[PDB]
Amino acid sequence: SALFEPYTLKDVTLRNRIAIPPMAQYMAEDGMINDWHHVHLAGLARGGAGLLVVEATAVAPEGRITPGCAGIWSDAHAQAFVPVVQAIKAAGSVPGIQIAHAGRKASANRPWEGDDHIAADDTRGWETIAPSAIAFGAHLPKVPREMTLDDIARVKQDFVDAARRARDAGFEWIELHFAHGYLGQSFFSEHSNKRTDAYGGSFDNRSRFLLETLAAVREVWPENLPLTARFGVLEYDGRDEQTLEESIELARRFKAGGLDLLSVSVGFTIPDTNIPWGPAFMGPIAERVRREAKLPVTSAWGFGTPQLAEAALQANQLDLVSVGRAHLADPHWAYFAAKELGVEKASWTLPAPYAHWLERY
Amino acid sequence: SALFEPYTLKDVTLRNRIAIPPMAQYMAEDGMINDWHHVHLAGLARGGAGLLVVEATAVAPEGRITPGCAGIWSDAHAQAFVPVVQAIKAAGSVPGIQIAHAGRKASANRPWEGDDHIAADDTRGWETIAPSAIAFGAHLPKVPREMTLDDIARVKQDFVDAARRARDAGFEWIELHFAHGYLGQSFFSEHSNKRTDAYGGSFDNRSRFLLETLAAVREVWPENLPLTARFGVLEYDGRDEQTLEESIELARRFKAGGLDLLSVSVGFTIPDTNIPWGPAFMGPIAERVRREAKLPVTSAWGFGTPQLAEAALQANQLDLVSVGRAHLADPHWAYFAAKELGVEKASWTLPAPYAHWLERY
Ligand SMILES: Cc1cc2nc3c(=O)[nH]c(=O)nc-3n(C[C@H](O)[C@H](O)[C@H](O)COP(=O)(O)O)c2cc1C
Ligand SMILES: Cc1cc2nc3c(=O)[nH]c(=O)nc-3n(C[C@H](O)[C@H](O)[C@H](O)COP(=O)(O)O)c2cc1C
Repeated sequence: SALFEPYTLKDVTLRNRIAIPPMAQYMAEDGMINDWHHVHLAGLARGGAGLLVVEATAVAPEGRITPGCAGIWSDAHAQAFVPVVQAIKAAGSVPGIQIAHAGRKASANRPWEGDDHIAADDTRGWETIAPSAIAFGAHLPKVPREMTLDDIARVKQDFVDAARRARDAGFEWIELHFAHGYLGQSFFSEHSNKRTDAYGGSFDNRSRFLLETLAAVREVWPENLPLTARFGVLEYDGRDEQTLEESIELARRFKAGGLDLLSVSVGFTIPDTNIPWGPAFMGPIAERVRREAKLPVTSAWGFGTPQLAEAALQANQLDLVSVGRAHLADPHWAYFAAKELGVEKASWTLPAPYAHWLERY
Repeated sequence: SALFEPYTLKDVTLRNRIAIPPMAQYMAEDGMINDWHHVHLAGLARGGAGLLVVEATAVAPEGRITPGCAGIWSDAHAQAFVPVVQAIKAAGSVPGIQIAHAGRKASANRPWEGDDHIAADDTRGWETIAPSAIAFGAHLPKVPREMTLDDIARVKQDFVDAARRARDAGFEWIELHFAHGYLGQSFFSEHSNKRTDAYGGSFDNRSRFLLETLAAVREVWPENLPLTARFGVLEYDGRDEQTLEESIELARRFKAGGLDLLSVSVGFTIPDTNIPWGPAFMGPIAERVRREAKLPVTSAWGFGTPQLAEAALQANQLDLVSVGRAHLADPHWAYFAAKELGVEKASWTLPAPYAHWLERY
């Protein structure tokens, strides 16, 4: 099976091609993770996936999506990850982390607590920042504050400090969250970036925040550990061919700037779009980015059907398959997939205290 | 669904009828549990089962099955359970523990490390104790030492101390391990108990260790928390009708002595038997014990098919359904079962950070 072949990137080897993508848990307090995250993550690592990417972790308090988001904006925040990292490694999975800044989509309620911007008089909320003072709209109506150049410098440095902290906590894989309409994606998109300084207008200017952040992170992140990003390459907004072309060009610049793999997603920059949801619908777009930028990729959405994950790898649409919700349903999805795809000794996808009893079960 | 109806016993209410039976992990060191157990147990509790019974936990070092068995023979051993108990409760499951003494089956290798008695010159091994100096045979050839009356007094007191420790660690449910050919089962069975003192010969004498242990435990275990035992009620050794009759009589004495529920099993006292394995094969025998002793019961073996669990409850064969290996395969089995049985809002069997995303998934 292609799904169960190892993958090496820089000095890191994944035992198979199953990646658990970042999935926000909304269970942290003042950015500090706790035993929710410890058990959730260690349990996933034991399920067999080759790579486990920790949820969007804010580089600064105002860059959380919600009051429940994880943060890494102080050394004490970083040190809370150390035991979790150590547990993921003990289980044989590679520990990764997505570092993030939610931009105009920040200061929102948890998804099961309204999913909308927090009310102005709610003591939990805060002012959001973005390239331009333009609201997302719909359930996220707050107009963000337009960033100053000093704000841009500060947020870049927050990404650097977050990457340095992630390194020192023992993570072996980092992902810059430049997707899903958050700060980085919103600098790239003409929908959200109306700046007239060096950080908006042209393709080079809209790319600038993302490229400078990548380069600044690269100074502290070890050259021998994968340096990755997640990026929305189209919006399904009626501008797809033009947007894809620019996004692929940026992917080429990321590669030239030391990016090892791109997690290919949709932008979600604005609400007025028509996304053609379906199982593995991202496969063809990820394949095009992979081919045209000559860069390894992962993608997600509906790969919890093991045969679809297998087909995507065999077609060279993807290098890793990211499987999200199926891992919430069943932390041991990798074992399920191994059985489905007829892997020999499938139960030994799991550790011995499980595997021994499930042999031919 | 019957499977998803709550159950109250003494002051404890289980949110559904799914019990996770004790399942040895073989991951402790000198009896001390560690982050293996913490994550394993907290993850199971979050999967939705109403009751989670911690694995066979030795009341004394020589009562471990193997060098990897959990123990509770000192206060430091007990205190290692406190954070795990607290995590199980946080997840809404009832924390239970099975306290145990492996008797003649002690001093064995882990199941994936030979599964047999440890060699005489292996520094990990130890002398086993039992009612009589008679080996199990087959892969457990060691002849145990015949217990003195002082040994019997000491082991009873070890059970008392273990129950007191379990209480003080915050467990809400206790199970005495009188099944599976370990010490208690071996006092009851004429195959293994050839004593000619007050602890062997007659039905009353063979029952005596089990009844005295129960009564001594009852002095320290709170009257408002379920007091349970696991007991093998037949052997499939060609003596089933006679053995069942005696076992049911002992179950009546257990009930009279304050036992709240009996986990009904097979004896496994000797190797030369013919067990008719099949899905839910224990259902009819558990039903007979339930009816003839007028005592609530659980049983196990093949109830990971949700419809079978449901049918057993609806037929009043069982009060709780114990589901073991299916929970090793999938810690979230309860969610799978809820979907299968058509429970409304099945995903909310899980906590919010999972349930929200799996609604209609
Ligand atoms: C609970 C949940 C939280 C998510 N949080 C993040 C996140 O922190 N960062 C991110 O880039 N994507 C996030 N996503 C998107 C997932 O990484 C993934 O792309 C998506 O769930 C599609 O894959 P699936 O169909 O396998 O679930 C989240 C998705 C879910 C279900
Ligand atoms: C990994 C494993 C360890 C077990 N350890 C114990 C134990 O500690 N105590 C006990 O009484 N039974 C033990 N058992 C038996 C289980 O509690 C249960 O009765 C059996 O697995 C049948 O249920 P199932 O078909 O749902 O797995 C163990 C079973 C397994 C698979």
